[PDB]
Amino acid sequence: KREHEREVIQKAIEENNNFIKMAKEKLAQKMESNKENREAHLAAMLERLQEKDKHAEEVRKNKELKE
Amino acid sequence: MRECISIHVGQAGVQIGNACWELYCLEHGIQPDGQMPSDKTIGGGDDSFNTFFSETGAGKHVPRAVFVDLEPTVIDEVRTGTYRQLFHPEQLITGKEDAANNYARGHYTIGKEIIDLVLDRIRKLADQCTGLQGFLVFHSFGGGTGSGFTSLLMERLSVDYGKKSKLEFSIYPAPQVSTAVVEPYNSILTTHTTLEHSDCAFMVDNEAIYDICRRNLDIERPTYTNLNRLISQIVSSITASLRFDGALNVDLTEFQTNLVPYPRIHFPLATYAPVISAEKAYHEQLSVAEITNACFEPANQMVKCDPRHGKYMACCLLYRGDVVPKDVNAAIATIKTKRSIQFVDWCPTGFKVGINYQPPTVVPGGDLAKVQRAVCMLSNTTAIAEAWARLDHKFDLMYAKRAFVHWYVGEGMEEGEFSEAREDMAALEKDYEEVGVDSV
Amino acid sequence: MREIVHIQAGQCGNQIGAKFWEVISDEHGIDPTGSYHGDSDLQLERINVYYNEATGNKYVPRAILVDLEPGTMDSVRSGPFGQIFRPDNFVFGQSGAGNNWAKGHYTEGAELVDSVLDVVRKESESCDCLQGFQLTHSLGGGTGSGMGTLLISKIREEYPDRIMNTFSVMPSPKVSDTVVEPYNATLSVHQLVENTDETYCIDNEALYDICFRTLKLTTPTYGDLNHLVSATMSGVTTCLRFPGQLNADLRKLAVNMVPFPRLHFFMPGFAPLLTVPELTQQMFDSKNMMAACDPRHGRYLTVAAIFRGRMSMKEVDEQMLNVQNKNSSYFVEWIPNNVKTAVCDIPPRGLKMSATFIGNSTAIQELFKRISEQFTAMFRRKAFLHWYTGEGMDEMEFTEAESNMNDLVSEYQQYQDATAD
Ligand SMILES: Nc1nc2c(ncn2[C@@H]2O[C@H](COP(=O)(O)OP(=O)(O)OP(=O)(O)O)[C@@H](O)[C@H]2O)c(=O)[nH]1
Ligand SMILES: Nc1nc2c(ncn2[C@@H]2O[C@H](COP(=O)(O)OP(=O)(O)OP(=O)(O)O)[C@@H](O)[C@H]2O)c(=O)[nH]1
Ligand SMILES: [Ca+2]
Ligand SMILES: [Mg+2]
Ligand SMILES: [Mg+2]
Repeated sequence: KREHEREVIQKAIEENNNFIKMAKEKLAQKMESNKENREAHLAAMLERLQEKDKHAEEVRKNKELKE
Repeated sequence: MRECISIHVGQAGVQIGNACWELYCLEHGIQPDGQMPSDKTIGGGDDSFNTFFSETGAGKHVPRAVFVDLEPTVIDEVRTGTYRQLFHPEQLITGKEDAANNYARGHYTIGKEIIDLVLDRIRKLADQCTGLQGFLVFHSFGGGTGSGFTSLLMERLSVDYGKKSKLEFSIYPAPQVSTAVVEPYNSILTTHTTLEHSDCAFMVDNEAIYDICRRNLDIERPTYTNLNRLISQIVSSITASLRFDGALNVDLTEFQTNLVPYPRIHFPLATYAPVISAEKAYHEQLSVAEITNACFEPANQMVKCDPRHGKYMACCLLYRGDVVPKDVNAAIATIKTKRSIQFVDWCPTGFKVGINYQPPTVVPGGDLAKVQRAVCMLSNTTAIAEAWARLDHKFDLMYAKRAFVHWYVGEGMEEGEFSEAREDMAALEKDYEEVGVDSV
Repeated sequence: MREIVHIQAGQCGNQIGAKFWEVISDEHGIDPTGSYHGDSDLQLERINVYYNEATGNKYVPRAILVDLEPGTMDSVRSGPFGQIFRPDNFVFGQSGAGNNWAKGHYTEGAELVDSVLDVVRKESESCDCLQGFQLTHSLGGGTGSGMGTLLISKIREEYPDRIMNTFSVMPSPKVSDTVVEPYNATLSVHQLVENTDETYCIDNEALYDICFRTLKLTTPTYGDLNHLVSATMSGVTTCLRFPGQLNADLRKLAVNMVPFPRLHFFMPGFAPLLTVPELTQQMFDSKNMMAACDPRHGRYLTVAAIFRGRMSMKEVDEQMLNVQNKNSSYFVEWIPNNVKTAVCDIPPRGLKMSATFIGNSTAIQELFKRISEQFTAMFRRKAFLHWYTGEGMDEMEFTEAESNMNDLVSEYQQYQDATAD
């Protein structure tokens, strides 16, 4: 009986720690995946605007090479 | 000991906080400067009101409370207003930029900037407690901060405080006072995220409260101030067991044992009576039988749904004021041979009763009559699932077209968080159906 | 404090901008010197959104004034409230664009853009917490059109997480004869669809028709048209300017109003051009739209309605419910609760009560179809194309702008035809 009582309290500690562990890890994966996605959505927007400057350079270039 | 910490999140959480704390101060004779003449033990004590107020050496009684909003203008009103001496500046936390009605911003983009600071302020309240019982979190479902920040905060509290109980007062959205088209999205995302982190959640349907104000109090066009005064009366009834003691007082935790048969089935229906104007209360005393009867009138519920069309798994009656068990039992016996009260076959049918002797208070300039006796019924019914069915339907209409979804994806969220949150809600609706089926 | 940075570009831009600042300065009770001589605490509470504070209790518009033509700059400065704008915030060239988008976007405008950015940056860095930007311009000219759209692209690169809001004046043969205007408008639309969050379509067509047909003014001046523009603009910014619940900032407005990132072109409405039922009936009337589209020819995705004046909230609520009930076919059923209502206490100048309407309606396609028809009648004949190729532009760029604008039309048609089932 004493050994059984020891096992029950250990089970309870183990499950409470597992819940804390797993909540800590799911949250950290979520905050990481989110930072990455936000960043990739911004990098893509900035790249699209980068291609607009590259097209405007090329258009001014195309003007001057005509007289 | 038995301390409780209140966390008020976002506009709705904060404004409801103001109303609750003003009312608690009147209930205990605490002045706007924190002084309480009747408290003879200066700088500490283990009295009933100490679960909610700590005490400074100078005789100040201080809410065990944190107010948090991602924007400053609602909290600035607490800072410059009537009860500003009540709170230490560090209990009132503001950012600069709000979540703009977006869960992703409340949970990630903006909320991650302020979350460590909030948990540090919470830690400072917790460290002053000799036997912390747990947390009461106040927030809207619909707001960006109320949804996203609250869900972030609940997750983090599970990490920092383990299984320490967390109770929610959650403002369920209504078209009459709502401010965003995307409230159904925010509601489903927060509900899915906090479901495992919460022990008990009291949903307050803004439409039920709006209706009660219009119908019972003859207010043409209720404002937040009207709604909040009534909400605070209901919150006060629930916490009254923690803040007062008496012979027939029954602790909230003991009601909770009866109210939560499975961890996911944790959303009690609250019904409150009497809600009556000064004009109509005059010369008309509502008896114990009258107020108990009013608890089974669906127009008096805090959530719109019909318990006559589902099943009960628990029934609790929290009386306050001039009420004795004899009258309660007589009123209960009458209702049982006259009302549509069907229990699931796996739970016993006895009502659980607590009585606090301290009668309700009202705030100066408010709409409710001062009554001698009041009751809050907390029931666990399968009918609460109707409130989910309505929100889920709204969510499905917009989500089938991905309307507004780009606002969340732009902030770093994936569509897979949406379908996942929605599936959990479908499984919840299913859980509520299964608990109402008879046993083999 | 959530600051907005105001930019006005070109003639139209600058004309409507000055009108805007006159109306709102009056409403917030500030002088042409920049002093507060009002009466209500509500006028100053959110003053920071549009005004910087310099000491001496002086309020200075957070306004940047831009043109390639040096003329209109004198016009603003000699105007009423010309005294109020920061001298440094004026940025002029001397080579007016001559209604050539390419000159505005690629050449002369691109030479001037960098010293506009200098002023934007200066205004922005002084901000407690910047919401974003509003540009007033026309799409028919060359400066407002081309350089305005270049400014957008350039600001966006440096403030990608800020809201870009435009008040865009759409061209009409009823008001201007400059034949190249369909070209300028199409090239503008191509830019606006990719790079703004919200665009108020101010249609010159509709402004004409209100002056002629409703107001009964036989030939209307730019000044008559602009009286409508300023009353609209006052209306749609009310929620930003006065303490309040709904749509109180540019991001929250965008989140309520923009279900899909490309469909961000709004028809504003005004009333009167009264009882609560009539105001409500009138603001939903085709004859009250600042865009020349019949709402009854499409469906509403989202609507914001703003009531101004002392009135019954109960009655506004019932009348708004009433209008949705009776006109339910004209609201998409798959976005629930898509009409929102704010009531502000302060009426505008001279009115006891007013109603301003902002609609995201699939009926806006009618405006884009008009521009597309006028564009196609030029382009298949390659008419006046040398004005553009003359600055280095490819024919491909014209083809792309047109078919993107066509894509936007069919997209508005797609969500019009969509059902819940
Ligand atoms: N009962 C009640 N409901 C409120 C109150 N304030 C807002 N709400 C409701 O809460 C929802 C809007 O969320 P808010 O709490 O205002 O938003 P927030 O949490 O401040 O989030 P953001 O402002 O987006 O950062 C709507 O359903 C409102 O009707 C209030 O004082 N009382
Ligand atoms: N409603 C209104 N429309 C105007 C006003 N001024 C010009 N427009 C319209 O603006 C279009 C022409 O654009 P402008 O602003 O004049 O051109 P700009 O941006 O100054 O460009 P450039 O003159 O080529 O340097 C035409 O469709 C005009 O009808 C005004 O004050 N009110
Ligand atoms: Ca004490
Ligand atoms: Mg807020
Ligand atoms: Mg000009």
